[PDB]
Amino acid sequence: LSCANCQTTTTTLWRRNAEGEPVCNACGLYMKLHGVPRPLAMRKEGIQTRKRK
Amino acid sequence: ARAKAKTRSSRAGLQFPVGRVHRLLRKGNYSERVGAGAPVYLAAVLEYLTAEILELAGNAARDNKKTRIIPRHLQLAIRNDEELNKLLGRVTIAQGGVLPNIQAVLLPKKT
Amino acid sequence: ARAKAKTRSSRAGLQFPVGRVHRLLRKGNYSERVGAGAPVYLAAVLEYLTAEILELAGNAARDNKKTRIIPRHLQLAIRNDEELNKLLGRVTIAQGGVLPNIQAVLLPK
Amino acid sequence: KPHRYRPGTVALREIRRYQKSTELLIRKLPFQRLVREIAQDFKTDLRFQSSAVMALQEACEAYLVGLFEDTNLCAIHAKRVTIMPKDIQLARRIRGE
Amino acid sequence: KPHRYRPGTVALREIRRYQKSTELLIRKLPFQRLVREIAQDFKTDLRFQSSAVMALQEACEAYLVGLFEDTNLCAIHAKRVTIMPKDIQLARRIRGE
Amino acid sequence: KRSRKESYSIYVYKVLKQVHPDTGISSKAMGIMNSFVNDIFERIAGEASRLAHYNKRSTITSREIQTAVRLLLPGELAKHAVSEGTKAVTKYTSA
Amino acid sequence: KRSRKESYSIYVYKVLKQVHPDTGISSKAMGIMNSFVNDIFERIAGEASRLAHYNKRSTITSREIQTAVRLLLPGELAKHAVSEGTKAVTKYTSA
Amino acid sequence: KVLRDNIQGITKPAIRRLARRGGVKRISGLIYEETRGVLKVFLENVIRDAVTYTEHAKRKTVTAMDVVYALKRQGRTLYGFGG
Amino acid sequence: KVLRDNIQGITKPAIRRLARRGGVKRISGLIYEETRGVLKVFLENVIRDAVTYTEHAKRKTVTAMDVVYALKRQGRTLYGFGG
DNA sequence: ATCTTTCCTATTGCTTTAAAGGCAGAGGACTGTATTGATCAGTCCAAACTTCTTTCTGCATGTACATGGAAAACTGGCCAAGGCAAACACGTCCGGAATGATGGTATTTAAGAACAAACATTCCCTGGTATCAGCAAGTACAGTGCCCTGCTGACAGAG
DNA sequence: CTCTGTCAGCAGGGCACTGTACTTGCTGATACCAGGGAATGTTTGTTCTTAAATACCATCATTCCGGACGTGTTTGCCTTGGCCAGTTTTCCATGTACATGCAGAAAGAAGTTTGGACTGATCAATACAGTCCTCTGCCTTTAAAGCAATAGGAAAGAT
Ligand SMILES: [Zn+2]
Repeated sequence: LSCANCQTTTTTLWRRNAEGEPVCNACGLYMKLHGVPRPLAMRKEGIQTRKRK
Repeated sequence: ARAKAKTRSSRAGLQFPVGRVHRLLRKGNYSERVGAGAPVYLAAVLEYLTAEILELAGNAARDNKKTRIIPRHLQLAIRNDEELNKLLGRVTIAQGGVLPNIQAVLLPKKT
Repeated sequence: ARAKAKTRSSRAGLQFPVGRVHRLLRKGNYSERVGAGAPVYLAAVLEYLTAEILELAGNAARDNKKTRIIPRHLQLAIRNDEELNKLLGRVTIAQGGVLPNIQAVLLPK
Repeated sequence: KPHRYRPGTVALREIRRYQKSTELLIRKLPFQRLVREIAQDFKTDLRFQSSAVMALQEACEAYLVGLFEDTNLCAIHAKRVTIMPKDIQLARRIRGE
Repeated sequence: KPHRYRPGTVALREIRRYQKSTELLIRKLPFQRLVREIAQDFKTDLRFQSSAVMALQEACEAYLVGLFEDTNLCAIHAKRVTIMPKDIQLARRIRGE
Repeated sequence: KRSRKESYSIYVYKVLKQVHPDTGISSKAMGIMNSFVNDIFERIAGEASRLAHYNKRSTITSREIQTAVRLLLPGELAKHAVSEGTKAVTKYTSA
Repeated sequence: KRSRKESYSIYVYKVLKQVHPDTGISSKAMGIMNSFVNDIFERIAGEASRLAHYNKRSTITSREIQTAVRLLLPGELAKHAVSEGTKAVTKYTSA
Repeated sequence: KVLRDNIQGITKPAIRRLARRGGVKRISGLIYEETRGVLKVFLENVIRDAVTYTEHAKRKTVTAMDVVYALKRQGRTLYGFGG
Repeated sequence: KVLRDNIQGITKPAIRRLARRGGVKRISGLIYEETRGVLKVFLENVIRDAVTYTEHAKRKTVTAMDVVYALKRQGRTLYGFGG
């Protein structure tokens, strides 16, 4: 699955929007609070920089 | 004139504080004198160990569908790794719990 | 002029060396400074523990009809006393042997 | 007939539940009173930080849990499943306590 | 009939004899050879003081005697008198090794 | 005023971000990591001090720390820690 | 001559003569007793050094040694050693 | 002011839960008194060192550091309390 | 020069004597291999630390003090050879 | 219960080797004075502990039913103890030598100490997202009644 | 008598149904962790000094390797005895579930008390130089312990 708004495959708690499609926790909370979709620029990302055995 | 100051931690490429480690070694009354490379080596070792434990704890937290590491995740990471478990065999972690483990003979039989 | 030197052990009325203990404390990297009474106290404690162990070991040797204390007698003295055994629980005495014990279940009818 | 699980099933369920969780199993106030009583013998009119009592409780729970795993191993060794005072005594004896 | 002690009598005799004495029980030369064999894996051409090998023998026999005491306790706990490998395993597990 | 309390929290968080960019860490876990770092530091420093004292040396150099790490850490942990320590020391000396 | 190596042999022998006038002690027993004295000295000194660093104190005084003795020695030994140390310090202070 | 018989405050279900966390399926009836005695001994041993540390610093309040340190000197190192 | 199989040098009579000192009356046949394995593990653990201590001193002779330090590091303090 | 055999302990003579005592010296303890920095004493305040009060329940206690696990008794066979005889390899010493540990001198490299700048770390304040709580379906698993399928003790009846 | 047909009963095991408990998904509440700004104390740069480690050499001590001889120990084998494992039975002591009330948890407030910051002060430790005498190394002596031989008592096993 993925968020219908910003398309993250991993989230702490899947939710749904008014249309009923799945949305990630941050997007759902942002929509419920402000009435606007969460910007993809506001969405965060990162790449691992260390590894071992 | 004085050159731009550069932290020894950045010089060694570490994230941990070389200066603080050196100061603690000097104030810890461990020896009369401390070599220059001793704090760098110790900081590197500490950074490696904490990176290992954090990696394992993060994997455990991901397994539990949680985003923030908690003491339960640290306990699971430590006790599920043989080397870390041997290193920290005498240590108690607050709110860590225990590994799920039931002796085989205690489980229900079939008949 | 300097007066007649008197060892700090004599002042404290101890057999153990106060000066050597003070020097060991200073050179042991235990503290930046060392109090005057600290070596005296430590020497007194060490002397007391030595006296206790030697008394028990001598009693054990005398019970064994031996004039000189040997490691076996030290082991018998240490393991027959509760406090000393708890203090030296993790210690191994070379050539000390073990206390003679046999579990009562193993004895014959 | 009302439902009734056989002996041992709820025991296994509780084992799984309490091994899955991490909350302190002893009630806080009686343990605090016990700690204060024990400290009363050493020095009168003492005061305790809340974190100090919490640390004492955590250490006691961990120690008892470990002792109970060792006791369970000792009981299983004797071809039993019920822990008995002899099992605890053996576990403490081997550990050097 | 030739004289023969019933089983267990000479066992108790040897127990008393070896608990009374203090001399080393392992033959010195094969233990030295074993020590050298083990040490060669960590560094080639290692010189060994005689006192070092003697100390190793003292420590090893003391550890083994303690382990056998705990093993005998475990054996007696299971209502047996013969020590078995499972008893040593239990003793090591409880001791934390 | 009041005395400031120092800790390793910022450095532990930096290492966590470098390892797991998206995972967070709670305050209790951060305290546990602080305690762990302090414990390992105390162990290694004490062993290095003992090593220096045994050889009648006055300095704790990188060699003492390396030997302490080899003594305390088991197996692969010791090997990887030694590799990281040597890398850090070499990089520091070259700079 | 060889390099001097110090030991507690003569003091242990003097204490033995004080306690058991007509009893001797073998060289192996003297070595064991020397090791015992060194071990107890190390334990008490380490505990006192910790106690001094623990309250941000720079000096190890008689009170630190007394607390170390209280913490380490069990039961009756603790109070007997404390009494002996207090007596020794009282004698020393009066000179 | 005076506390008398609060060792019984370690209730039977509490010991049962502690045993369950240890993987114990069946618990003898006499286990509870033995466990109470063992806990009493352990608490006395730890609190003695904690109170000694408190008395050395001349404080009257037992702080979490003292408990952590008493646990450490007995080989029971505890993480998560400012160690 | 090299040594291959000298773990078998710890003969059955030696293990029997060690058990007898420990108070053991009856010994199972399988005990000897288990005890040999345990002794080998213990010897490797001690000798590794002893050799590390020797190497740190830049020496090539494993002195008794190195063995004493290695034993003390494992909580197995030995009296008689120190010094 | 008494006799025979084995082991253990105790006693006595020789010796040997290890501890007790004596002498030389040096390096480490001791004495005295100046310096200083660590510690002690008094005051204050704030924050953190102790005490008391009310609600509210969850949890401990008490009771009753009954199930299965601990303990005792019996059997046997097989695994280990005891003893004998041959082999071997440990123990003891003696010598060759070669390796490594100790000690001394020139030196050279690296760390302690001091002072100023500034910059990294701590504390304080805010939003916002992960985590907690509650309800409802779905799933997994336990307990149990019924049934089919096997077997076996017993009785009945043809060769 | 042999064997084969017929009854009746108890056992294993499979499967369907009911019921309980745990897991998952969704929504809503909240709390605590990440990010931004003020402050302070601690780290870095630079220079000088000095002392701890390094490199070379000499030398001696002490460990490794080999050899030879004595005999105590190890190892293989045989006999057998008694201890461990399996089976059966019993009963009591634990597990499970239900009902009640009581005190633990949480929140609020007040009291209080004491831990730590701040300032002044005072005194006890360190540094340095000079003196000397106590401890360790070496050597010699003698007595406590070890080894060998003998004798008597205690204990195990058999009749
Ligand atoms: Zn989204």
